[PDB]
Amino acid sequence: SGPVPSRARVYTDVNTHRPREYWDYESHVVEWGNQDDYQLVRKLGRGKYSEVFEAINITNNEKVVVKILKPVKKKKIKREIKILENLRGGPNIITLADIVKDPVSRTPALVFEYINNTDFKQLYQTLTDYDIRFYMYEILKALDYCHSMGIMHRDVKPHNVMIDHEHRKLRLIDWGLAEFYHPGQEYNVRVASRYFKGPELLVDYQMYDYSLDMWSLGCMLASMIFRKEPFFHGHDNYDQLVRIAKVLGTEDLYDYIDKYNIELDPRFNDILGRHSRKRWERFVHSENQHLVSPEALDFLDKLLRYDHQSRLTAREAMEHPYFYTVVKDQARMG
Ligand SMILES: O=C1C=C2C[C@]3(O)COc4c(ccc(O)c4O)C3=C2C=C1O
Repeated sequence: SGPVPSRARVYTDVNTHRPREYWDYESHVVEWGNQDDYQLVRKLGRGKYSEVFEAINITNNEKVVVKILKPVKKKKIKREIKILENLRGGPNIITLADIVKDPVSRTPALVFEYINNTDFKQLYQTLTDYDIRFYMYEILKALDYCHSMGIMHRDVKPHNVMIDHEHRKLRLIDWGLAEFYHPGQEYNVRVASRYFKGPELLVDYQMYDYSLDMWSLGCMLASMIFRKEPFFHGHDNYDQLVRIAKVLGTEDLYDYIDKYNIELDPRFNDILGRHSRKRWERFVHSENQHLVSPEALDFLDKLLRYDHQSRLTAREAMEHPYFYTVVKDQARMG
């Protein structure tokens, strides 16, 4: 008599009907390319799981980005490699070009296509209402594609979405947390960045699905249209859900815990307390006004739902009136 089980309401059995070895990444064997083809040019960022460089393929003077892994389980590395290969060539998915063994750390190093990114903390520089619809739609293209391939990204955030604004070119990146969906499976809830974790993770409900990425996406949407990143800013995981409740209200949240019989921490209820649902209008002011419309508001609201099963799918999201114009001028005769 623990929690109520859940299944994705779309793309449920996509993996069930793939041959093994589509999803059996443990089985996967890496074919290594040549390390000496690539020359590290400058460091871009350091993380706990990798170090990231801009590099040059000396064989053709093409720019690339190399992600050198820190020492890590074969399994976690094959998982990321398998997912990048399964998704390769999909819309707005970052293209893995090659896999080499770094000759200094003897660690696998992944080589991706190069994208001239503008950093998101500066991007909002003349970033209009239409830019947000367009890039949001581009992200949805990717999410629909990877979900339909039985894959959850589980780390959607501004930083994992690269944009070359000049060319209106976007890629979804960093698939090191991504996982294959199997109906009934109980996943690890230590995924995603704090600001973008869905209620299901915050309340330790492990049998989640693709739906998680849609919450993280609403978070991104909210921060962009309201000019406040991150939108939900808690000091820890507990407070994170307290931040969501203050906006979405505690009524809807306890309805969610009832429905799935989730059972909350002793006085998790303490810090949650009691909160009115807010009108999305209370986050509108004169410097975000122009990014905001009833369509943006309605769309947003159908993303940030406590109940994962009741959130829009990426496909459904694409069909929203918010994107009508974006769809119109992506219809090209060629
Ligand atoms: O496939 C990719 C591709 C990139 C390119 C790139 O976006 C460049 O710059 C980065 C970064 C990751 C962390 C970081 O701190 C940073 O600066 C990158 C990636 C991660 C991936 O999985």
